[PDB]
Amino acid sequence: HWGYGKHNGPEHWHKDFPIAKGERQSPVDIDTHTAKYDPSLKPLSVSYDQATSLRILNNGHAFNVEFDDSQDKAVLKGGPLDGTYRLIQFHFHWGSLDGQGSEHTVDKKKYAAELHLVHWNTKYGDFGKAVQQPDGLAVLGIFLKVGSAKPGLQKVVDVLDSIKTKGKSADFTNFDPRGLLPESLDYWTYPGSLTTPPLLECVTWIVLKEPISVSSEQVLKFRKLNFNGEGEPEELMVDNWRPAQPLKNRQIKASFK
Ligand SMILES: CC(C)(C)OC(=O)NCCCCOc1ccc(S(N)(=O)=O)cc1
Ligand SMILES: [Zn+2]
Repeated sequence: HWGYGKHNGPEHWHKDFPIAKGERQSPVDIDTHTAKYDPSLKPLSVSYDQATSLRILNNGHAFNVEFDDSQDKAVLKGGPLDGTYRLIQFHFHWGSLDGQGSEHTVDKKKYAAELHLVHWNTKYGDFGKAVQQPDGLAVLGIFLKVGSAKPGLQKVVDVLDSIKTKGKSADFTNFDPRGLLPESLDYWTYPGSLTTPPLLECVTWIVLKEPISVSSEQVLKFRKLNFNGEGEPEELMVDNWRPAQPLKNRQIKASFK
């Protein structure tokens, strides 16, 4: 099955998921000089004060922190979005080295990791329905660079030892995702896709301009996770990112001058 290795990685995904060569695939390179300021954009509304985290899971491709999305508890609105998008999970992509790891790039620069907060459009009832719609998801993307530690990330880092291998999960309640946000909500936005199979073209991407900084110790603990299940040969979970895809007939819009 699909992965990030030499024999099942991004270059192979099109064989099972032909949409991999589609017209609105993600991630992309964000060329800052060609992104256009769009005064018609509204401010982002991030309302996470009643977020209810449930669990953290190693799914063999990344680790997901899952939320109760059966009510409007943590929602994204405004910006390019019409309607209300509910937070369902967040996860990261990261590298084996500090100079790679992000999926989006900025003027071809790669960051050490990238955070994806995944939301679905409540007009579609559930996540499974939403991924089948062109405007079904909104993913908030946040770059990570290595520098000072991110205090709000440490509770995630501390539990990773309990979910080392594929299939392992742990209780993870009362986590506040607001502690993962940068100061500024300035963003770029464009229409795209899931960056993993099934690569569905259902995502409005909102990528924040300002990265958060994490410590080398924090990202080193990401790199100790395993792709494999317990009792299988150990393969470190690193470089779980898809490279930039052709922009084709798309324009990136910026919320800022
Ligand atoms: C039957 C099946 C599984 C083919 O249909 C599904 O319902 N697809 C479910 C979608 C699961 C993928 O979840 C994500 C993958 C990647 C991202 S990312 N890296 O773009 O933010 C988000 C969700
Ligand atoms: Zn992702």
